[PDB]
Amino acid sequence: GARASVLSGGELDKWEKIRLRPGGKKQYKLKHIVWASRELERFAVNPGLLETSEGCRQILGQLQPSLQTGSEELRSLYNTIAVLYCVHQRIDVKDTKEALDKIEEEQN
Amino acid sequence: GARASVLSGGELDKWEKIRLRPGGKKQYKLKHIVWASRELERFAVNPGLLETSEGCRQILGQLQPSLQTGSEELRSLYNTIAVLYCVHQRIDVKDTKEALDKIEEEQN
Amino acid sequence: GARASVLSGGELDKWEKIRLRPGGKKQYKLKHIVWASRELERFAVNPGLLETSEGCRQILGQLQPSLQTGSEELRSLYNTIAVLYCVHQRIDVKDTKEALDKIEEEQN
Ligand SMILES: *C(=O)CCCCCCCCCCCCC
Ligand SMILES: *C(=O)CCCCCCCCCCCCC
Ligand SMILES: *C(=O)CCCCCCCCCCCCC
Repeated sequence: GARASVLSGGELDKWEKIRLRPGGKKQYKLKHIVWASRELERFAVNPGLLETSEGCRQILGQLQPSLQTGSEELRSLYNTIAVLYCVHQRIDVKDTKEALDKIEEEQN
Repeated sequence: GARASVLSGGELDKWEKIRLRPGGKKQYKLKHIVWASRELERFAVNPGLLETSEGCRQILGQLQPSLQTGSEELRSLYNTIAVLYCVHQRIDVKDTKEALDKIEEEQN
Repeated sequence: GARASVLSGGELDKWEKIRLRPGGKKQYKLKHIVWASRELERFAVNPGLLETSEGCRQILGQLQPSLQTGSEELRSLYNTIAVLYCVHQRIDVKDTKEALDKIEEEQN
């Protein structure tokens, strides 16, 4: 029955097709979700917000003022959650860069 | 002479009568103060502010914007300091829930 | 060729003449820069901003709202970056206190 959570065309299937770099080989994996989860706890943010569009949207709001001075860890976290937001919104992005384009396009 | 800091009806005596849950058995102990202290240091906040009404009020102000997305650790910290604020204000709350009621009632 | 980075009258030479306390003996050393660097990473702030006037200015902006409730670690970090800002600006401060005077004087 496990196969119900890994349906073709579903969120996890989509996640694992998205490329890290706009013109790159490597793709998002389960370990990127696990890592994003740990990071939010270190930042005293509820990791359960990763599960929904609205939760990802609120996280991205919390993190946005910190982006400009933020370390690489912080920018990577923001980029990862932007991709998760697109997956939950069923927006068909091919890479991290398109996810960022969509998010800042939405904020307009 | 130690008994001067644990006077009947004093702050520590009151602290240790307050219940964690509105309808629960367990009560606040010294270890909850110790834990709140460690947490504020992790957040780069002066733990000495726990000693006064005004310091607890300023901490609660710093933490309030983080509550909505905050982890359980963060909410627990806020709840604990809300109870400490009530003790320092000599407001006779019976549990964490009444402390929260009083704090947000005061902010009106 | 290493001597090109430790020119007399240059930034590192100036740094290591500045006194920690307004009327004190001890002076800023390399370990204070190393420590400030680690601290910014713990705060998810890009340590590379320590390298420029503008980066130090942005860090000080990020940290300023946290100063009033901040722990000693936080105040020490702010004080150290204020001195670095003065060195990068070629402002000839003799101690931490003069650096703080200059920074808040500039913000007027
Ligand atoms: C419900 O749909 C049952 C179908 C059979 C599920 C098989 C999945 C087994 C996965 C093995 C563990 C993976 C270890 C890498
Ligand atoms: C001043 O008021 C002196 C009165 C005697 C103080 C007795 C307190 C002793 C506490 C023992 C340590 C507690 C260990 C759990
Ligand atoms: C370029 O200017 C070459 C001049 C010679 C450089 C000598 C510096 C050596 C430093 C020794 C390491 C310091 C260990 C405490």
